[PDB]
Amino acid sequence: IKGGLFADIASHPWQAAIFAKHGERFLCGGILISSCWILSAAHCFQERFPPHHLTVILGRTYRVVPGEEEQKFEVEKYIVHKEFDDDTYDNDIALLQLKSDSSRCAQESSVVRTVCLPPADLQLPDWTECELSGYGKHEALSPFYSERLKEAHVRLYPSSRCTSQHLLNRTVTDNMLCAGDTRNLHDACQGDSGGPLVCLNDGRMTLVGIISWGLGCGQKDVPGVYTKVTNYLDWIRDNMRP
Amino acid sequence: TCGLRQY
Repeated sequence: IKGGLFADIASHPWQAAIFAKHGERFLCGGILISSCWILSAAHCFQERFPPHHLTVILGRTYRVVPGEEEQKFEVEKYIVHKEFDDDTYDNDIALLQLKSDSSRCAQESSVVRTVCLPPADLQLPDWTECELSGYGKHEALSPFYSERLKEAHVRLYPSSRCTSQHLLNRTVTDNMLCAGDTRNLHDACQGDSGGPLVCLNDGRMTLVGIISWGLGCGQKDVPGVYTKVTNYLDWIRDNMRP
Repeated sequence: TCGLRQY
């Protein structure tokens, strides 16, 4: 997270940390949507690691220092969107299934809890303030991820300002949403991918976007791009299979 | 339930 503040996992209990066997390596963030399912970004799985190489940790404030109430899980399998475009990042969404001995995997605690999925017809006013989280880099030129979870607060940009012309001619589809700091500017950064962009909707933090991509981290007037989740509700459902 | 956090 570029800008922002250091946070406690209890303020974002749906944040998952995904590791890949190297010896472990921090891969991306994730979002707990159900007891055994977590959402993430399709671009995180380009290297095509077998499920048994992935570990999902829940309830951890520090990236590599074990929390007292954390829950580690093996990955049963994962589903990357069939139409994910490796060049434009369109359809950047994946589903990961947790391994367990029953139909229940993660258990609720003060440090582990699900975000609410958005209503299919969710529409927020321009500039709504939302927040995000992740263990990613603090700056684009940084060679290290964060030692501790961080949070940032951004505002949803108008669709009119979420275009190729605005993103230096980088391709922007209807499956994407822009959000940024309207003013150390806050922004997502490398390593935060797959994490959540959530907004308060009727007293509950609701998932609005999956941290996808951006140009650098925190450049004035250049918003971050996120996978537009409302467009994937039917896909989430059809794909949540045992 | 969902979306609740340590406030």
